[PDB]
Parts: sequence; C-alpha cells; structure tokens
Amino acid sequence: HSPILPGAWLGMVGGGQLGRMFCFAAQAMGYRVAVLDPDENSPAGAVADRHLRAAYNDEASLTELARLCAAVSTEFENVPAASLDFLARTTFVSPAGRCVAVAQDRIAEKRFIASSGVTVAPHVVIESSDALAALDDAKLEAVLPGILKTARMGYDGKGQIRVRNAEEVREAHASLAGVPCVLEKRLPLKFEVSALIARAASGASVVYPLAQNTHRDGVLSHTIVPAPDASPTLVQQAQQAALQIADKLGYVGVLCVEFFILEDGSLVANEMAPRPHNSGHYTVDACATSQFEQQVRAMTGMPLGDTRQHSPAVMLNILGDVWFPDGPKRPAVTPPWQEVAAMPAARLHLYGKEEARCGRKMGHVNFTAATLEEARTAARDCARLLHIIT
Ligand SMILES: Nc1ncnc2c1ncn2[C@@H]1O[C@H](COP(=O)(O)O)[C@@H](O)[C@H]1O
Ligand SMILES: [Mg+2]
Repeated sequence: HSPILPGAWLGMVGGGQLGRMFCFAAQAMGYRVAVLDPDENSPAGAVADRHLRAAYNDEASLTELARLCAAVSTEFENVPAASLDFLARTTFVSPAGRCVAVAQDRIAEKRFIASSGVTVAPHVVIESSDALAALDDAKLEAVLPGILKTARMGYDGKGQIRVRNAEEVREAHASLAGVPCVLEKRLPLKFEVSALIARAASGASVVYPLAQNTHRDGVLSHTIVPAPDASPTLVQQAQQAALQIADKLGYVGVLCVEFFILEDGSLVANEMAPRPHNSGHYTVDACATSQFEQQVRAMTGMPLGDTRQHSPAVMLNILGDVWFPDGPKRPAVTPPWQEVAAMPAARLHLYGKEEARCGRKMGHVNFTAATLEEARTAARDCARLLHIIT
C-alpha cells in the first residue's frame, strides 16, 4: 500500500456527526473529503469538500465516489457490506466489507469475539421463528431473565426487549417480526468500559486508555478516561482482547470494543463498532491523535498516531431532551450555552443539527483538566446545569 498523502480525496460513507468529525481531522491535514449520504441536511455533508447525496446502494454514486477518492471509509456501522465491496473493486476500502459484516451483526460478532478467545455473555442464538419453535423452554430459561436483541443493529436500545420467561421470549420474537436475534442473559454489572484501538494494514496497532462508560436507557450518557475503577491488569486485558479481535479479523481502521465488568470482577465483551465511537470523542481534546485522525491514517496507509493522553477527561453527551426542560409537550428552550462556555474545563461540540428531538444526539461536551476529579466535578456541574441530573 503506497501511502495516500495529503491533498488526496478521501471518501466517507455516512454523514452523521462521526463523519463531520472525520472531515475536520482530514481537512486539517490537507486532505479533501467526499461524503456519501442520502440526507440533504447531513452534518458531515455540510462541512465536506463534496457531498454526494445518494442512497448507500446507488451504483452510479458508489462508482463516482470510488473514482474520485484514493481511499474510502465509513462511519455507518449498518452500511451494506455489498456497498463497501462494490467500492473496493476500484479503490481502497478500510475497514473491509467483510469486517463490517461481522461487526454489524450481533450474532456474527459474538461468535467471532468468542472465537478470538474473548468471553461473551451467556446467550442463545435464535436464527428464525422455526428455530425458536424447536427450542425447549429450558434452553431459553438458562439465559433468563435476559434481553432479546435483533441481530441487525438498532442504535440506542432499539430492537431490544426485556424478557423474564420463555413465553415472553416467544412473544418478543414475534413482536420483532421474527428476525434473527440473540437472547442474552442479563448480567450483574459493576461497571462498563470500552477499549479503543487502531490497526494498520501492516498489522501495526495503537491503543487508547480504557474508557469507563455510563449508559442511561441504553444510550451512552458519559465517558470517564482513564477508567477510575479499572486496574492496570484489567486495562491490559481489555486492550489485548480488542487487539486480538482486530488481528484475527484482519481489521484496518479504528475499532471500539465495549465490555462489562461484573460484580465478581470478570470481563465480558458485549459489542464492537467498526468505526470511531461515541466513547472515543474525548480523544479530540485529551489525546495527541484523535480517533478520527487514526481513521485517516489507517485508511491512507499512513503511520498511526501517538495515543498519548495529555489530560484526564470526561465526555458528557448532549441529547435533544436538554431543549425540553418543561417536558416534551412544551416548547423547546435553547440550552444555556453561554454558561457552559464559562466553565474553564468545557470543550463544547455541537453537530449543527437543526431540529432538537428527544433521544437525538445533538452534541457533546468534553471536560479536560489537570486531574480527573476536577474534570468529573465540572462534568457533574454541567449536567446539573443542563438538567441531565438533579
Ligand atoms: N447482557 C446484559 N446484561 C446487563 N446489561 C446489559 C446486557 N446487554 C446490554 N446491557 C445494557 O444495555 C446497554 C446497551 O446494550 P447493547 O444494545 O447490547 O449495547 C449496555 O451498555 C448495558 O448497559
Ligand atoms: Mg457491532
């Protein structure tokens, strides 16, 4: 792979906030970015050097994107692997369609992670209605109470149903229209962490510090780095697990692997994203090389960047609910950004989305400081200010 040098066109399939942040990182280094996204108002397309407004399966636009760009990546985990393989006919695609296909499917990803030697949650795979009908209640009850999750990803807790008994599993499967699913045992969680790595085509890799993530209603709420409750032994185990997965996958790009730490202290892998990740946004303001810059380097064949964390950090997600302090039925109220910017630790990132809606990620605020406790205090003060907490 002869390195793709500054000045080239780089392609981005998907135009959300992750694609927007990729644009800034690539453009700062002198690259030009073409974003393929069907939405007219895409956050990434707004800042890109070129926006191809097209469906992800549109042959003419895929051909146009691959002709223009020396390398193409994605920020969209559910992108069709066939689209990435189509692009790969004429240009370099990182990560490959084959890798994204494993990572985007909950059944395949848990099989693959287990085959890498990494523990996953006890679960039962439900390929179809016919397969579920042949399973006895006892096979289901072994993983109950549990969560029934569609294999095809639903972001933000979508496509998931709590189930307490076998009859609830069977009704839940029908409610999900019979699609392939994984039934996972609900586990006793002490805390949650994510490992963030980047891997080059050569097999070289870098690792970020472990992040400790808190979710509300299945949506990431905040991230604390370095993880305050993860020992150096656990950090190495989680980083190594993510590297072992990436190596076995032949993965080129940025990979985020989310883990549970149970009450007994064991490490359980849950999910992996074949892209930069919401829990990696802190890297923009806390680390020498951000995850978006790693995505540039990996897809261009350039050397991977130093991951050194120069400042402890906390990321706070900003959801559209922040605009509805008097409830969802009442009018929107613009959040108090002037008071956020008055916090010395606050690094404000707003995505340019026009309409605030509950559950919608509108931005995030990174808090960096000399010490983690100062950063955590500022994030909590900001959460109270924004009515994220009382
Ligand atoms: N097997 C499980 N046991 C306990 N909590 C879970 C389990 N699976 C998912 N969750 C919770 O739901 C969140 C999002 O789930 P997921 O859609 O699997 O990423 C996770 O970050 C957990 O907090
Ligand atoms: Mg995944």
